[PDB]
Amino acid sequence: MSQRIREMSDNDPRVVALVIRQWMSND
Amino acid sequence: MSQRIREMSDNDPRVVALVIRQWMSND
Amino acid sequence: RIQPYHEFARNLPVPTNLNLIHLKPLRGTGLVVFSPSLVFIAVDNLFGGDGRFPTKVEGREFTHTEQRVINRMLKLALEGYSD
Amino acid sequence: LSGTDKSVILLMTIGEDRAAEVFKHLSTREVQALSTAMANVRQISNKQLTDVLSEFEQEAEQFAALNINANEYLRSVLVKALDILETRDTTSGIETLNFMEPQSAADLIRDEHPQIIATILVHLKRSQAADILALFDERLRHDVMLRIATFGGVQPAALAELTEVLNGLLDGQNLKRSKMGGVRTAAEIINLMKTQQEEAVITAVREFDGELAQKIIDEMFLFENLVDVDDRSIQRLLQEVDSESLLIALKGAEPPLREKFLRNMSQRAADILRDDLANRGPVRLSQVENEQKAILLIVRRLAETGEMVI
Amino acid sequence: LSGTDKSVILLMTIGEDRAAEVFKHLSTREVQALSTAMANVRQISNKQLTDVLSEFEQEAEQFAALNINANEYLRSVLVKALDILETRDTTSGIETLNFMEPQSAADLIRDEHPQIIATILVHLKRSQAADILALFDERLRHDVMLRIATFGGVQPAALAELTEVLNGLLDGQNLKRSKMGGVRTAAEIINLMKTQQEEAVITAVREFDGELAQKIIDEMFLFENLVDVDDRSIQRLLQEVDSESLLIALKGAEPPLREKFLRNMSQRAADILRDDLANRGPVRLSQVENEQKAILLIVRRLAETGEMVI
Amino acid sequence: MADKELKFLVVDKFSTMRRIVRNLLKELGFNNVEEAEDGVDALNKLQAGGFGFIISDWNMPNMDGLELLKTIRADSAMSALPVLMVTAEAKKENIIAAAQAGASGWVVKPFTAATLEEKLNKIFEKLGM
Repeated sequence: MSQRIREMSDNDPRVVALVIRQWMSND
Repeated sequence: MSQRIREMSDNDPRVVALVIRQWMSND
Repeated sequence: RIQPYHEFARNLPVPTNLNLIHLKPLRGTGLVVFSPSLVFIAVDNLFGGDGRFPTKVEGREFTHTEQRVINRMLKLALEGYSD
Repeated sequence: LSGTDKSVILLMTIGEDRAAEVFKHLSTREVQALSTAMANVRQISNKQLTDVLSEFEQEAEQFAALNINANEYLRSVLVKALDILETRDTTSGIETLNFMEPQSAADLIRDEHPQIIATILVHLKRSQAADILALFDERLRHDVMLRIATFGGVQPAALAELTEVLNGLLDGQNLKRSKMGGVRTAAEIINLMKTQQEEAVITAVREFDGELAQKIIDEMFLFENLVDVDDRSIQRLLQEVDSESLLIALKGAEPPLREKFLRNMSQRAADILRDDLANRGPVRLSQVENEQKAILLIVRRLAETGEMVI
Repeated sequence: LSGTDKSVILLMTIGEDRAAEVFKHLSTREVQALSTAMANVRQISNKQLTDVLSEFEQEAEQFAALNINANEYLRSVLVKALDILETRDTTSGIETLNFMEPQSAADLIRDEHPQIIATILVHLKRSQAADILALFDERLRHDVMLRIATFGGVQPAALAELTEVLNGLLDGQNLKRSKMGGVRTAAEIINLMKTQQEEAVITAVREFDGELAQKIIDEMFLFENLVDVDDRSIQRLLQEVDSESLLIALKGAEPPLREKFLRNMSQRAADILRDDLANRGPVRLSQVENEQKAILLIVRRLAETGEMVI
Repeated sequence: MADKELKFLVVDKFSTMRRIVRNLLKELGFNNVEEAEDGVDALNKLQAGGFGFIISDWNMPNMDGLELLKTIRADSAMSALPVLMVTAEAKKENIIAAAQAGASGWVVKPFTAATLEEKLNKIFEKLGM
């Protein structure tokens, strides 16, 4: 569990939502 | 994201409007 | 026309859209009766119906979309009556 | 791991506040799907964490983040200077009214006003609307066709209201998500019974309703129908069926089906099978039924993979 | 990426205040189009940002910025020293009344006063006005022609009012943007049905209105009309159709259509196809219909690309 | 006066319409009312017997009103049973066909309770009830 967890926690929620949407679309 | 974003933000809105109009005309 | 309630009920075509309304502050419940023909005409006009093919009443219950159309018509009628 | 699973792991590993903030930028369907998937999570391993985090980073760099909220930004720009998601939802509902089975949609819109039916079908794909109209009765179908031929356009408000009503009906159906209760489910149940009770149930259903029993019969594969299957599929089937199992199963098979199997085998193997059938003694009916059940299971497995056509 | 997409990305990446300021220098149509395009934006990648920014810089250097607002500058100069966008809008409306279908414009102006119709057509292109007049009835068309022959000019105020009314009507039509509800849409729907329901619907429509059914028939490609297609298009079609698919499809085709296909093939291939047709056994009608549907899809694809004329 | 214990068979593809007809008959003094969803069920219940009047819709699944009326008239035990026809469209050809088939009456949707009562009274007077 490196600093990547903390870096990802600081990302914009819209970016996370778009990543989730793309992942669900690829299913 | 270099200084080009800040430089473009300082351009005249009329210039941006003309660029947009030309881009839409080229479509 | 003024007549007893049973005579009014006896002359109402069935099935029909009956709406209960209240006229505040007067005490009682009012009725707004929408004939199926008017409802079908409104549905036709709202959804692009040419009007060349009238819809014959089969005696079925109004659908949810038809219910919403009746809703809108009743809201307009109540606003006009109140005004 | 599916994209839904990766998204669920990401939401679980970013904290409750961050996950709640992300949900505010997701549609109702996506939020419901993620909540359902988050419900069944029991453990997330080291790989399921590290690979998901790395893929999230690579995806965030894939579209390079950005994309400020379109609705709020557009509203602010329009207000300062001077459809949208509603249009997108109407388009999605148009898509939703095309991926469904024609029978389901036809039954959904059978009782609607003919003008409403015509209006819905205008916005649908040609093939889907064609299939839906094929299932209507003559009078209603032709009335809908005539109304389509004279379709004059619908105001956006009425179309939006119809779309909202259809979305509510679809939400109710999805909440129900009706488990298969048609003749197919009974046929699957009936196919797994013993021959005695299977035939008794079929006969009794025919006594109650011959049409219902025929529909169940048409939806069941009770063996002895492999004669109607193409030669190529039978040849493919023989490659997965043991010789002894086929020999036992074909002992109780009708001569037409037996010749159908023999014609799809090599001549030497066909002669060997004929000699074994002629020489082998009587076989208990239960064993033959079990072998036929195994062959039917193999047929179903091949059909699910597309290698066999039933 | 289209120019609209690049403009949308640019507006999204300059801030809400700057985008609002830019909208103040854009026409209503451009603002509406950008707002509609901004509505459907879901993500902007690194390339979609960097390339757009570089292209914007190169475009700003292309016309070297400048071009102070013409209207305000001209008004200030005229006021200090002592048409315009209205004339430009009238010219655009003149252009807008020429890119439309002749039938749509004719129906739009059919109920107008004959002098109004003549006045509109004077400012239109010769071909567009010729096509519009061809769709009017004899009396009205000739009255409009006579009024054109004696056209004495219109005051700018009346022309501006007529242009504004026409612009309002066009705005209403574009807000409607009537989805295709004519015989073409039904024909597309009917072509994708099974032969049973397709023929039943066609017959029923003819029972209701023979003219309507004929119009739908004329707008549908239900196979068996490839005999009326030119030889070159058929030869082009044969290069994209599988030999087995053509063989199965031509099994249920009429002898005229079969000879039409054979005449467009090489003599050796024609003989091979004839031998296969004579030797191959009966084919289920559903398979032949599916092959004909595939051939019709290929025909449609070729026609959309301009390689085939229907 | 007509017998208030007369058994009525209401046949219609819509349950709401059947309930409305049953309530109208109850308001008229007839309480023995049974409902049928289509022509097949109507014929099956008629084979049980005991019915004295039939109210049937024209367009019904798996059997229309005209075929049901023809089957009823073809049966000797039920050839004299009165049948009331209720329809949504009063086409002249359909009315003539029903009259040739032996229809006792005709009602057009939508209708009022007064019209139904008048039709029932006329049918009863014609049959001497």
